[PDB]
Amino acid sequence: LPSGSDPAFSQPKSVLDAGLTCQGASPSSVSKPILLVPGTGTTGPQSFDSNWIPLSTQLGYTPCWISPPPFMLNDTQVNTEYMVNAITALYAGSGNNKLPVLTWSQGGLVAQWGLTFFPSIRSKVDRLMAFAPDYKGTVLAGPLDALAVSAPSVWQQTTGSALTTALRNAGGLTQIVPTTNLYSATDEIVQPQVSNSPLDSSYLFNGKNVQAQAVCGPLFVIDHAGSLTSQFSYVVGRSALRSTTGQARSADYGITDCNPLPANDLTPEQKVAAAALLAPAAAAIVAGPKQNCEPDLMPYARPFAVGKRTCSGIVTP
Ligand SMILES: *[C@@H]1O[C@H](CO)[C@@H](O[C@@H]2O[C@H](CO)[C@@H](O)[C@H](O)[C@H]2NC(C)=O)[C@H](O)[C@H]1NC(C)=O
Repeated sequence: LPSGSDPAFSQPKSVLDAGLTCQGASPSSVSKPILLVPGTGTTGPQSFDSNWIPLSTQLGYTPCWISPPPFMLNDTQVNTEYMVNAITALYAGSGNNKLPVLTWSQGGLVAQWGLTFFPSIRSKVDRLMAFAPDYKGTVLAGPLDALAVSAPSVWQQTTGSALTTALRNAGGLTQIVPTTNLYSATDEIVQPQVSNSPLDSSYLFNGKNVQAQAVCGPLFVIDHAGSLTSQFSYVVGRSALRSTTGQARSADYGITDCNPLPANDLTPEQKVAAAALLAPAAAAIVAGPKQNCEPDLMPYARPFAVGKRTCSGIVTP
């Protein structure tokens, strides 16, 4: 892992702070915060209003989130600036207490990029609860890239990308704080996820890696959104948030929690919104920025992806 100083942010802290909020509180004075990091094509409320905002509130936290603009489609490295700044602010605002981070899709890649390249935060994050995290990117983005219709972060979330290379070469595929990864083989957005093994995009070494089919059997189906929103996902998430080890515990869930429907506690309307979650995010993707090349790596990450190709050409030391 990188050690040393946090890199400077490319955005002003005023801009970063404007991307962060807490439900019914300022980040500078907040009790039991949990930072939520949203998925590609969404803001915090869009990823989470149907699920972990009311679920995490009902578990006794104050939900905070970031909404890097536009809709998590811009440079993943910039999205991570929002996250790192948030952890610094919320640690201070909760009395210098460590806080959990809970994520969906890109949000987990963001958290892990943060922990990897901004060391100051490793001591401020309690645990990471990642749903369908794409630490290795996804193979599904490749063809879009080839047509130059991919957003900046979609390029970066491509299997083989300069960004995913850099993460793994800096040690980022090993958990850095106690981490639980809940994911599914039957994910239509993030693949590969089928091995129940280190090959899977959601796997971190020494993490609590929970492929839902490994617990629920090979005919259990939750998709990319259901990975976040299901009753089985809630049980695992709850376990991870409550656990004195910082990871979910096999003792806390079993066969009888293998309900693929949205989390029981959610309102009828939240359940309808949860089941429809992928539709607005795909629409935001389609409407957002698009380019013909992967955004450059920021100087701090270039030594870790020598030889990959970005907008300015081939990455050098
Ligand atoms: C998405 O990212 C692009 C590229 O970084 C941003 O476009 C730049 O924005 C800065 C700061 O506002 C401008 O000074 C540059 O001239 C822009 N460069 C471009 C278009 O190549 C864009 O602002 C970002 N989008 C959002 C919504 O924040």
